[PDB]
Amino acid sequence: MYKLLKVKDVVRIPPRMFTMDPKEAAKIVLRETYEGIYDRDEGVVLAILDVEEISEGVIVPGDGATYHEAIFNVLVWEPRNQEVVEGEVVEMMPYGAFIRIGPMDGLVHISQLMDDYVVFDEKNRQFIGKETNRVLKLGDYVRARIIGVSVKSRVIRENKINMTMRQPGLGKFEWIEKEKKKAKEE
Amino acid sequence: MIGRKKLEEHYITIAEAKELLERRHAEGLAENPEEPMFYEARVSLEHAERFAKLKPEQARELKEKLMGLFDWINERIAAKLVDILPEDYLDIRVIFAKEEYMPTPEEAEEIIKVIDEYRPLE
Repeated sequence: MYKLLKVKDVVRIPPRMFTMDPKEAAKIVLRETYEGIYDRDEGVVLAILDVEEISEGVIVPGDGATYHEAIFNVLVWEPRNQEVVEGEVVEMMPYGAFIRIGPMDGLVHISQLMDDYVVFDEKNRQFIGKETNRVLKLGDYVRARIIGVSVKSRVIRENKINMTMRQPGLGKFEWIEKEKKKAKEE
Repeated sequence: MIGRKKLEEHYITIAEAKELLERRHAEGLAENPEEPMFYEARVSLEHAERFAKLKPEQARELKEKLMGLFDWINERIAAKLVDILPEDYLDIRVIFAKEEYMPTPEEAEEIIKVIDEYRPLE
């Protein structure tokens, strides 16, 4: 769920950057400020793309910085509830699988893999369904639906995404293709 | 909130985001601060490289066309439709299952046919 935001803000350009073109300078200050955070309303802040406009610089007594108002474009990404997503399995654990979807990972628990009885096979590091011999392993590609999101901190790592593949049209791509009109061979 | 006020927002495809992420990356080449992309942004870049199924320009065009096809296809749904590239009725079902309105078989085939162009061929 990528988004493009257009934002207006007030930037402080420090004295040490006075030889720099204002827009260039503002762009840097805005990157140091905003990139690398999870914004609770907007999501992962991936990039300050550019500065469209920058106002005339204002100077305040007691400070050699110049203050401007700027308008810029921001790339963000958000995990939305019930959103359909696609990704790669990047970690196997006994309780489930992390899927890259992809600036963050999404957890699919072992009970939310497939409409089957599923056990973890430690020897080969993979899930196998009892009746349907469907196998999920590291590096497999899937479609899933986000089922829960925990947005706590400004730090990405600490935020949590939970998903399912236990619905029609979800799962490993191989499963989905065999679910399809090979199961409408009517 | 980012900044003082949000003035405008758009839902964007993975393909469009791939282009922007590569731009950000190539800006570094930035010398004085270099300015590396933080870890998850680089991760996002990789994901987007793998999962952008269309070129940047055909993604946009398909997004616009899907939007002009029905009132119940807004910009978010069109961007999702482009990212996923649904092949049949089942794919359309899961995309719209949690949405406001559920496409009948026929309107589903209209979408699939529009998306049947643009499909990579390669």
